[PDB]
Amino acid sequence: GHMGNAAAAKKGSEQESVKEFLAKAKEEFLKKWESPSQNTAQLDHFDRIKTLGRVMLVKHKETGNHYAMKILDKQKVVKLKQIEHTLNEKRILQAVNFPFLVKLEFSFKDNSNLYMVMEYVPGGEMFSHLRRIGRFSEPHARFYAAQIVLTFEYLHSLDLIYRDLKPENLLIDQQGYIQVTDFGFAKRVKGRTWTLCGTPEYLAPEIILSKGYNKAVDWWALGVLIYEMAAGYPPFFADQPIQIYEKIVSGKVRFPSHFSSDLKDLLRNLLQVDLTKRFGNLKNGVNDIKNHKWFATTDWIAIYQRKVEAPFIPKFKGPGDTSNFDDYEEIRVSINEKCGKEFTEF
Amino acid sequence: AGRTGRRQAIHDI
Ligand SMILES: Cc1cncc2cccc(S(=O)(=O)N3CCCNCC3)c12
Repeated sequence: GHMGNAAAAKKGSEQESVKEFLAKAKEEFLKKWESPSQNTAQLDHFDRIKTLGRVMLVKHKETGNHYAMKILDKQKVVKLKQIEHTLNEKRILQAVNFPFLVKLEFSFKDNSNLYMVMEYVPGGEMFSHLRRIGRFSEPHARFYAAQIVLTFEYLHSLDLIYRDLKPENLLIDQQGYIQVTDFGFAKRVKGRTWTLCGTPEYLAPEIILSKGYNKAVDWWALGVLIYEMAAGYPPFFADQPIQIYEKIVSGKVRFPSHFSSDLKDLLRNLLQVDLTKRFGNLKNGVNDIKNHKWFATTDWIAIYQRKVEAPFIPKFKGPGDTSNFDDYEEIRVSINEKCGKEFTEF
Repeated sequence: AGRTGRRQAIHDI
């Protein structure tokens, strides 16, 4: 076969250890899912330094630690029918734990807004670095993709679907590793779900086609991400969403001539319209991806342990540094509490 | 030709 005795035994044992890890991580997740944190800080505990994305860089007054404070206007969430999605986001973020998932440190609320205070990730969005450099070499792209594969293996084992993978939602930390942000569309889903949501270029065909869909939409989105990282542009590329959607459902994808055959084979199996053939949706699960030739040089444990040398370390001048984010142009807490009943659980 | 800037999510269609 493809592997000899030593390699097949090591791989089988490694895969069993993954199962063991994931069973323990689910037990830990469920305890927090069932008893969520709430009201663990107040606005007066921080200084507002600068707007970073609203998301504000803030400084905790007692510790001097810097954080990214996401501010949600309760009234705008209701008008947008994102109430359940916003409740999903905070409940999920406070329950998960993984080295490539942004860490929610505090959350709280007041008359007008919801606040989520997360660890500050100073390296900026992958998006910026990718557009600046053009494209990532395949080893560079693979380093990031491996982190997403492990993160999705973790999330999906908890029955969580992420639903908004893209370079805009991936931050680079001080060691050059990825931090997944933006859990606004993440949902706990035992089997299928039906909401039409996500970002056009990254939507799986079954979403566009208004089907009940499952966690395999995330594996399709991984295909889009790897393609975009390695090409510099995504595989289904057009000025208007309707044109993007037509390309996605066609079952056709074209590749740059510099893509390796290994990469093209992986991407054809991720960007597979037929769900009975899509990697990540088959009997062998995530192992079809982790055991693919394009990942043959990936030491999955070493990636998880953050012991692999990153391809790129972002410039970092000091603890408050915002140089890897953009510039943006006050906080208005009202005297009357708004949409109190809709956000009781937050 | 296609979108080169940051891309917004959609809540419906
Ligand atoms: C600045 C920031 C830096 N450290 C941690 C953050 C946590 C969450 C969000 C941001 S963000 O870049 O504004 N962002 C908003 C939505 C756009 N997608 C990326 C996430 C952080």
